Amino acid sequence: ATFEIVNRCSYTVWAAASKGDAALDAGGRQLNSGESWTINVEPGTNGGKIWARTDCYFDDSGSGICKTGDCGGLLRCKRFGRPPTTLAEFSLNQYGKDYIDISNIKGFNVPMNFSPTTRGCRGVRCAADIVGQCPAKLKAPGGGCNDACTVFQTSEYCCTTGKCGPTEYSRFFKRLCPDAFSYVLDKPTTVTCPGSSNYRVTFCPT
Repeated sequence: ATFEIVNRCSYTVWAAASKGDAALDAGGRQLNSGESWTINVEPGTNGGKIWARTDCYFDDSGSGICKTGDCGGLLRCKRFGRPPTTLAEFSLNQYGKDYIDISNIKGFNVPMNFSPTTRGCRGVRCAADIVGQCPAKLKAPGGGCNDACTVFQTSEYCCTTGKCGPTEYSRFFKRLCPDAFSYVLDKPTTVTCPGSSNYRVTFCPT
């Protein structure tokens, strides 16, 4: 499957793509404002994610740091990124269908649209100004809007037991972005697409 990753933000981002235990394609790349990077993701990939990273520095060997979404200091991510990270999430070719969503469970850094480029389903978007409107207690001094699990490490925010409800913090993310997951047990906003669809992830779509 192809994923065209497009940076419509006015600032550079470093895109990242991983399934947690391995890179997808090269795993990451710099995207200046307006640049597009097309990756290939193996069919059957389960639990893949794409995200933006901001305010990064890398040496010539591809080692460094980002202020949001850093994946072990690598340009080419092999693992998931450090919150806050708006997440484009997907599982491909799962019994004949693909499944896509956007999640704010690991916080929010950059607005994104995640849409098919092929027929048969709709896209999802979280493009509101979550960082600007972020509750004081969730603001990440490094940049972005943290989720409450990250900040407070409770059973209720992290849904550790599997019994949790919505919270005043999850409801903030849900208000700003109804079509993204706001906590682990949120009413799903997953879209079913045809198996082997292709996609575009756009940072700062609006």
